[PDB]
Amino acid sequence: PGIVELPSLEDLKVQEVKVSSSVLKAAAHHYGAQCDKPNKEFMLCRWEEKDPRRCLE
Amino acid sequence: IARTFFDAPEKNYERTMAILQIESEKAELRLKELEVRRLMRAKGDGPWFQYPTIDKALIDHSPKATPDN
Repeated sequence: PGIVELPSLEDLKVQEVKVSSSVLKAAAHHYGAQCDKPNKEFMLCRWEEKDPRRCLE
Repeated sequence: IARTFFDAPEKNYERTMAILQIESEKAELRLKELEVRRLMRAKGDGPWFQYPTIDKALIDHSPKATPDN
C-alpha cells in the first residue's frame, strides 16, 4: 500500500518544559486559567483532525 | 342424447383453449421465477437472499477520551 508521511526531525524540535510532575501539579489551576486559549485550540485541533502530524504547529 | 346429456363441441373447444392459456401462463411464470431466484442468489442485489448485516445505528459518534479513534 501507501508510504507513511512522517515529519522530519527539525519539525519536532522545540524548547521543552523541563519540570517534574509535582511542579506542574502545584501550578495546574493557574496554568489552566491563564493559558486556556492555546490549550483549547490545540485540543480542538487534535480532536477534529484525528492526526498528530496535522497539529504539530 | 346430444340435447340432454352431452356438451357441445364448441363449448369443449373454447374451454380447452381457456385451460391451455391458463396453464401456459403458469408455466412461463414458473420458469421466470426460477430464473429470477437464480439471478438473485448469484448477485444479491434484489429483495431476496438479503442476509442480515450489522445495523449502523449502534455506533457512538460522541467524542471519546482519546482523540485518535
